Parts: sequence; C-alpha cells; structure tokens
Amino acid sequence: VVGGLVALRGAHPYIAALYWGHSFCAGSLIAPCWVLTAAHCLQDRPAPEDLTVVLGQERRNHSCEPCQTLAVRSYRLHEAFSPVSYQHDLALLRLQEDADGSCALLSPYVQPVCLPSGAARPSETTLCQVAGWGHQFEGAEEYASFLQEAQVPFLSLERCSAPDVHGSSILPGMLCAGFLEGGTDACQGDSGGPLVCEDQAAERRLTLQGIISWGSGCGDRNKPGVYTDVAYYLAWIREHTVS
Amino acid sequence: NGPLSCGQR
Ligand SMILES: *[B]([O])([O])C1=[C][C]=[C]C(C2=[C]C3=[C][C]=NC([N])=C3[C]=[C]2)=[C]1
Repeated sequence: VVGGLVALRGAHPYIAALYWGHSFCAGSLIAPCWVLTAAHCLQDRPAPEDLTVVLGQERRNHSCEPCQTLAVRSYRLHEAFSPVSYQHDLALLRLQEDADGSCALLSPYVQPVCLPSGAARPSETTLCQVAGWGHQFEGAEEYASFLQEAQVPFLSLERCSAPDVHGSSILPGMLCAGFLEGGTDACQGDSGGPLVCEDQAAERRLTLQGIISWGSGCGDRNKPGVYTDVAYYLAWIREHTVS
Repeated sequence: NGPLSCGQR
C-alpha cells in the first residue's frame, strides 16, 4: 500500500496470507474455517493442495510465534467472476480442520472480522483502513516485509462512476475508496486485501466492506482503488459458507 | 469475556 505506515502487531488479527507456487495474495478471516479473498488471485485455478494459508502473520513469509499455518480443503470462485471486468471479484477459501475439528486457532493475533451490515446506506464520510504487503510506491522493486495500513475515505458509486473518476468501468458489486487527490492507496501485491470501514450501527463499529480488487497505478491523482463491495454479496457468502 | 457481537447495536 502507498501512503501508509507499518501496522501494529495486534492491529490486524483478521488478515490472512496466502502462498502457493510463486504467487501471493491476502484475504480476510470471516469465520474460523473461512477466508474471503479476491477471485482474480485464483484466476489460474491452482490445486487446494498447493495452497498454504498463514494466519497471524506480521512479516510477509516470516515465521513468527503467533503465526498459524493451514491447508486449504477447497475454494469457490464467484460463478460470475470475469477476469476482464473484474466484476464479482471474490472467492471463499475453506480451511482444513485438524484432528480436533478446529481450523483457525483464535487468539489476540488471530480472530475473524465482522461481516458488513449491508442494509445501511453507504456514505462518502465513512472512513476505512486498507492493509497489505504489496508495493509501497509505484515502480517499487519488492513487496513490503512488514504489513502496511493506510486510512482512506469511502467513495460513492455515483462519484466513482463519474467520467472524471473511473466512468463506465465501475459496475454493480464494486466500490471505491481513496482520495481523488491521490497519495493513499492499495497497489500491486495487495490483491485480496481487506478494506475495513467505520460502521456506526455496528457493536464493533468496524466491518469488512471491501476486498482489494483493482485500480490504475499506485496512488495516482484522481484514481481511487476499486474494491469488491462485500455487503453486496452477503447472501452469496451466507449461502456458500454453510457448505 | 466472550466474543463481542458482530450485530447492529
Ligand atoms: B495482486 O497482488 O494480485 C495485484 C496485481 C496487480 C494489481 C493489483 C492492484 C493494483 C492497484 C493499483 C492502484 N490501485 C489499486 N486499488 C490497485 C489494486 C490492486 C493487485
């Protein structure tokens, strides 16, 4: 992410790291046995067996005391995902339980994030945190080592769709966040990242409202990041999360 | 203390 700072160790219990082959993505623990990510991460359809999920991580690919590694038993890409439009850009990872019937072993560093209310109307005023291990500036050489997070305001669809922003590229199921001025944004290597936004009606006041999907260039002017709108997909998530 | 609820307050 660009324009952010290193996140506190206890700051991101929900975030999950996903490793396979030469690839990496992030995601969010939304229940003890379930991770929500971006479908475009798994576009190439790797085998669950090759997927490794690590919860409770702070440094990308760094072993740590709170860290927990897990296999993936299966995963589902949204049936209407398009690798061209990136509409419907979400996927569910079913974690493999151990012999005790547990998947994620919760602790202060490993906890699920609350799902979005959905019914409540979205507002420009709402503020959100975006997080990830991707590029800290455009043209960056490597991925970050420590998790970065940055604060970004939500952006209404009517203003993100407007022709000076992203125009016709913004479809149902997407959402935008960030400064039209630029400067603060998710970037390449931040795919599958959780956008967590203030929710005044929620008991925790904080819910998962976006999945890092796409944009145009790390933090450029007049170009907010585009996220999957998690509230749009509650029914799909409930339905394929009984599973 | 138990979980903190994820519900609309
Ligand atoms: B990913 O790690 O799979 C990934 C690959 C390519 C591009 C992105 C990406 C870039 C980007 C640039 C500017 N703004 C935003 N919001 C993004 C999001 C995602 C991710």
